[PDB]
Amino acid sequence: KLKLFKKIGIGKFLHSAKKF
Repeated sequence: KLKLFKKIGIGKFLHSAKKF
């Protein structure tokens, strides 16, 4: 199976890069 639950935790990571 998979842990898509992280699909919602990979935000701050993608964000920090959205501006830096």
